[PDB]
Amino acid sequence: KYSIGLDIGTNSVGWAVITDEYKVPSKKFKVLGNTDRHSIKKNLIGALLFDSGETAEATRLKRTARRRYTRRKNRICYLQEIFSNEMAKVDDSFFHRLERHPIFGNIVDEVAYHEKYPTIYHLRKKLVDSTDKADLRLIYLALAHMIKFRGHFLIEGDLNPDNSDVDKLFIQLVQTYNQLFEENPINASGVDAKAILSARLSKSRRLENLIAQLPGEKKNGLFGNLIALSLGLTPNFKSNFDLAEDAKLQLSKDTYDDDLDNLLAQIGDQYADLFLAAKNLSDAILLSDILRKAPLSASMIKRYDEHHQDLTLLKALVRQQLPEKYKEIFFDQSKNGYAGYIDGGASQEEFYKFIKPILEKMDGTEELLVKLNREDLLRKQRTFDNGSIPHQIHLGELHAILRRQEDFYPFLKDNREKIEKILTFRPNEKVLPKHSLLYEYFTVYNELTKVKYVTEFLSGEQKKAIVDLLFKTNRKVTVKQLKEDYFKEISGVEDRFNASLGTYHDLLKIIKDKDFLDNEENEDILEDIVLTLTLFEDREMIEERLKTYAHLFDDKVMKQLKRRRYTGWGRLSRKLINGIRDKTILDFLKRNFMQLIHDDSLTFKEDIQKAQVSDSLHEHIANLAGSPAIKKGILQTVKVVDELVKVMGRHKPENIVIEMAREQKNSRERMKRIEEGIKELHPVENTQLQNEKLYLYYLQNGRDMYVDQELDINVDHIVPQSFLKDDSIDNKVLTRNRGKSDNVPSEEVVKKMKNYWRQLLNAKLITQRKFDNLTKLSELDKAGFIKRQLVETRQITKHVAQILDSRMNTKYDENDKLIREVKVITLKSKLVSDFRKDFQFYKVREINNYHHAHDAYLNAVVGTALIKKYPKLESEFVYGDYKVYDVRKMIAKSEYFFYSNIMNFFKTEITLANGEIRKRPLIETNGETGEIVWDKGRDFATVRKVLSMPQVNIVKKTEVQTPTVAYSVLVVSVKELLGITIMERSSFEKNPIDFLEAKGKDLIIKLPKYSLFELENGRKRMLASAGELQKGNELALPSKYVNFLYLASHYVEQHKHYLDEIIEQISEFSKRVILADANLDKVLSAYNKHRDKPIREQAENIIHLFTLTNLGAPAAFKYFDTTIDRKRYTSTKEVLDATLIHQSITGLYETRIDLS
Ligand SMILES: [Mn+2]
Ligand SMILES: [Mn+2]
Ligand SMILES: [Mn+2]
Ligand SMILES: [Mn+2]
Ligand SMILES: [Mn+2]
Ligand SMILES: [Mn+2]
Ligand SMILES: [Mn+2]
Repeated sequence: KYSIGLDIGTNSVGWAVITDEYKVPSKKFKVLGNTDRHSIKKNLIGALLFDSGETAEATRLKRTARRRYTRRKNRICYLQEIFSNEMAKVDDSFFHRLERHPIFGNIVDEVAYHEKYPTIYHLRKKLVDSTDKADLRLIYLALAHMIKFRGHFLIEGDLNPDNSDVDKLFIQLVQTYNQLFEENPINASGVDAKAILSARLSKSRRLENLIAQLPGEKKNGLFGNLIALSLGLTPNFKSNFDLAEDAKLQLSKDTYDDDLDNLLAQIGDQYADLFLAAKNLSDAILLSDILRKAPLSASMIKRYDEHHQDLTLLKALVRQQLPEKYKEIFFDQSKNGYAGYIDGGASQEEFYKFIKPILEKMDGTEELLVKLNREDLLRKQRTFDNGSIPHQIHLGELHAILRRQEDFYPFLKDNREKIEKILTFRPNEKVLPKHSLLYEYFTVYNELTKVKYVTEFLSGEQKKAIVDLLFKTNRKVTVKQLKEDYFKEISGVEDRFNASLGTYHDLLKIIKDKDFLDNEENEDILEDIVLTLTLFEDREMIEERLKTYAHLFDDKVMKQLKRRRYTGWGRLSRKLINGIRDKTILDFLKRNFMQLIHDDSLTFKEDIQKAQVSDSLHEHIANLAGSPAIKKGILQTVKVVDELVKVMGRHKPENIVIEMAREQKNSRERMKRIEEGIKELHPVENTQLQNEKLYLYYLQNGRDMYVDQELDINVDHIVPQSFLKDDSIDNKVLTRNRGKSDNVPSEEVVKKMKNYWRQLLNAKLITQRKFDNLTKLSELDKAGFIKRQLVETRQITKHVAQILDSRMNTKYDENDKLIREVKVITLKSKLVSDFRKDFQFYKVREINNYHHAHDAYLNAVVGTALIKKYPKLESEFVYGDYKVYDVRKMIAKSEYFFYSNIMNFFKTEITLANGEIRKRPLIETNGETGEIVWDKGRDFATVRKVLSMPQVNIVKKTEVQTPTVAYSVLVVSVKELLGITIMERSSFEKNPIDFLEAKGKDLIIKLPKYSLFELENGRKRMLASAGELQKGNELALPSKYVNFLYLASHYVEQHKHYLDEIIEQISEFSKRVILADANLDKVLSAYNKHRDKPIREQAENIIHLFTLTNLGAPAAFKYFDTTIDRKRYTSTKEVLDATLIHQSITGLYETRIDLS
C-alpha cells in the first residue's frame, strides 16, 4: 500500500509517505482543541527539527556504567538459570557466594583453586584442552568470565583469515581515509604494512617506519595519528582538526568510546568510519599476534609465565649486584620501581623509565632490556594494547569448553545453543536463606493468616499475639496448644503447624537475649548472620565474616555461633516480602500472600509486572559510534516511524528508504595540491579554487588534457556518465569532443597524449586511478561500477537499518524463519543528488525547512523505484540475508543493463561521450516480474507537483531542559507566564498549589521550550523563554522562484523581473508575520541601491535575505554593503491571548488550546 522515506540529520528528520505511483497521500486528522476547528487536511510529508541540548532524552542516550552493569548481570542471570539445578546438587550456595572474596564454601577448595588457577585464563585453557571431566563450578566460572566480557561485535561473520590480515585492513584504512580527502589521497602502492606493523619493535618505531614508506606525511599528521592509534599509542587529534581543546585517544582506555563520541561531536560524524577502520586495524594486529585450542588464554598464560621468569631473574640479579636498591625496587609502592608498578600507581612508561638506567648499569642481562625496548618486559594481566577483543574468540573457547564437557554433563549438551546465544544475543535479586528469620516469619504468618475458628478469620492483634505467645515460646505449635491458648472449633490447620520459627529458637539458645531478636533495627544484622551461616560450611570463613559483629556479642557467644550452619535456600527474595511497599506484604500478612500479589487495587502486582521488564532502545543507540546529535536524530526517526505506522492504521509499510549524510578547508587542500604540483615542475588566490573549471585549469597547468595545446584562462568525464556517475575531479577533465572520440574511455589515438598525463601523475596533479582510467572498459569494471553506486559504506546507517528492521520484523514462521514484512532500503545520497540535478528538481537550503521533507520524498521515490527495477540487487542495499547474485550475468553484451549507470532508466534518452543518443522507452518496467517501475510522462509530473505544494508539516520539537528553566507554566489572580527551574521543579511536582501560593488552579498548562502559538493573519510564534519569542512561520515559495534562484546564484536573463517579484513576496511575508519594518525598509532600500549589480550576485544576496524570514531565532545577516541586525521579540504578552498549538511529532495530530 505504501512506503516511508526519511532524511536523517543531526538537527532534523525529514519524512514522507508514498504510494505505488509515488503520490503523497492527503489525510484528514482530528483537532482536539477547544477551538471550533474539528478536522484538518494534511499531506503525509514533513520534517522534524530538533535542538541538541540537555534533556532527559539526551542523558538517556549517553553510556553509563550502571546500564552496562545491569546488562552483564542479566546475561549472567540467564547463565545461572541454566546451571541452577545441577549446581544445587553440587553446591547449593555457590551462586550466592559470588560478588578478596571466597568463591568456595570452604578453605580447602578455595586455596586449591587459586593455587591451580592463578588467572582465569589458566582455567579457560585447561577447560578447553583437557579431556577429563571437570567440576561444574569451574566450567561455570570460565563460561561466566567469557559471557561477562564478551567483547565487541564489529565483525559480523564467523571469523575468517581476512579478518587477521594486517595488509588488507591497512588498505581499508587508507581507502576510507582517501574517501574523506579526495584532494590529497594517500598512496598505499606496494607498502609492506604487515611486516612493519607486526614487527617486534617499539610502537613508536613501527610508526616512524610505516610513515617512512609514505612520502609527504609527517608523524603528527592525521593518518599518522590514526596509525599511532592502531599501534597502541595515544595520539592527540586537536592539532589535526584545529580543536580548541585536547583530544587524546587510546583504544585500550575504558573511556575511548565516549571520548571518540566527543571528538565526533566536534569534527562531525563523517570521520567515525575512519576511526572504526583504525580500530579494525588494531584488531588485525592483535589477532595476527595471538594466532601466531584457546590461543587467547594461551597467550595470556604466556604473558604470565614470561612475566614471572623475568621477575625471578630480575630479582636474582638485583640481589647479586645492587642489594641497596632491592627493597626500593620490589617493596616500595611509593617509588616507580616494580612495587609501584604492580601495586602502586605507576604507568608502564614511568616504570620502564625507572628501571632503564638500572638494567643498563646492571650488565647482568641485556635480554630484559630487549624486552623492555619492545615493551614486553613485565606486562600485566589487566591490559590489551589498544583494543577490545572480538567476541568470536570467546565464542570459540565457549564452544570448546562446552563440546569438551557435554558428555559428562548432559544439560550442557542440551542447552549448548542457548549458552552460546546468551553470549551472542543483544525479580532482580536472589532468594533468602530458607532458615532466615524473615523467611520463617513470612511462612508462619502466611500460614497463620488463613485460620477459621468460628464460634457461636484471625485478627492482626490476634496474629501478633499468637506468634509472640506460641511461635516464639514453643519451637513448634501443635493445634491442641492453639485451642488451649484460645481458652486462656478451629479450621485451616492440621494436627500441628508445619511452619516454625526454628532459627528464632536456635539463635535464642545461643545469643541468650530475647530483646535483641525482638528489636527490628537489628534485623539486617541477623539476616547477614544467617546468610553467612548458609553461605559457608567452613568455620574459619564464618568466623572471618562474623568478626564485623564481634563487639555486639560475647566471645563465647561467637564461638557458639560458629558451630551453627544452615543448608537450605528459600523461594522468595527479601524485598518481595519487606522491600516493596503500598505497606509491605509482610505488613499485610500481619488476605493471602498470593491473593495479595493478585489484587489490582494493591500496588505489588504493578510493581512486579514492571519489575520483570524493568531504556533498551536508548541504550542500544547509546553504544553506537556517533555524536549525541546524530543519535538523538536516530531516536526521532524511530519515533516518527512509529507514528507514521499509527497514522496508516497499523499496516506496515512495504518499504523504508533511509539516507544519512552530512548536509573553505577543501580550498586549502586544493591549494596544497596546486602548490606542490606546480613546485614539482597568472597567480590567483584560493577562494575561487572552488570553481571547477579554474581548479581543473590549475591542476592541468594551463593546458588541455586531450590536445596538447595550452588554454587561456578566460569539461568531460573520463569514464562516461552512461557507465557511471562520477562528478568527482578524479573522473573530470578540462578540455576544448576533441580527445573523447567514442563511448570508450579517451581514444587510443589520444592515448599518445599519455606522457603529459604521466608528468601530471608524478606531480600529484592527477591520481593514479585517473591515470589508469585515461589510459584505458572491461565488463568487470562495469560490475565494480554497479556495486559502487548502490552500497552504502557508512556504518551508522547500517545500524539504523538494523534497528528499523528489528522494530519492523518480529513475527516468526513455523520453521522459525523470520517473516520479513518490511524492507529497509539505504540509499546513497549521490543518487538523489544527481536525480535532483538531471531532472531540474533544485534545492535551496535557505528558503525554508521544506528541503528535508522533499529529500525524504525523493529518497522514497528513488529507493522504491530502484528495488522495483532491480530486485536481484536486493542484497546490496536492503537489510537482511539475501542471495548475492552473480553480477556478471546481469551485465550484458551490447544487445539488466549494458550501460552500468543504475539511474539511467529514469532518463528518456541518454547522451553518450561521443554525443550519440540512446533513446529509452517512455515507461520503464521489470522484465522478470512484469511490474511497472517508472512512467516518464506522469511520474515526473507527480514529483514536480509534490515538491510544489505549499503545505508541509514542519515541527520544531518542544523540549524540557534537565539559573536554567525546564519549562514555563501558564499561571492563573491574572494571566501570566512563570519559569520553573530544575531545582524548583521537584517541590513543584509534589505540592504545586502551595508553591504557586508561595509565589503569590483548575488549569495546569506546562509550556515546553519552542511551544507553538498562533495569532492573527496566519502568524506563529514559539516560546523560547518566558522572556522571549521566536518566529514560527515557514515562508513557502513557488517552485519557479526557487529554481530561478538556484539557476541565478549558480550562474535565462529574460526572467530578470522575478527578482522584483521575489523581493515583493519576501516583503509581503515580512509584513504579514515577521513584523520588523524598520529592517525591511533598509532591505528594500539596499535592493534599490544595487540593481546595477549582475543578476548572480543579486540572487545570492536575495538568498541571504531569507534569514530574516527563517523560522526560529532571529539572526543578523548581510545584504550587499548593508548589514541587518536581528530583531528579538522580547515581549511574550501577545502569546497569552494567542491560540496554543500542541503538535504531534509528525505534526499531523494537533490540539489547539485557545484562551483569551
Ligand atoms: Mn540528507
Ligand atoms: Mn528453620
Ligand atoms: Mn600564460
Ligand atoms: Mn536533511
Ligand atoms: Mn551549489
Ligand atoms: Mn552568501
Ligand atoms: Mn555596494
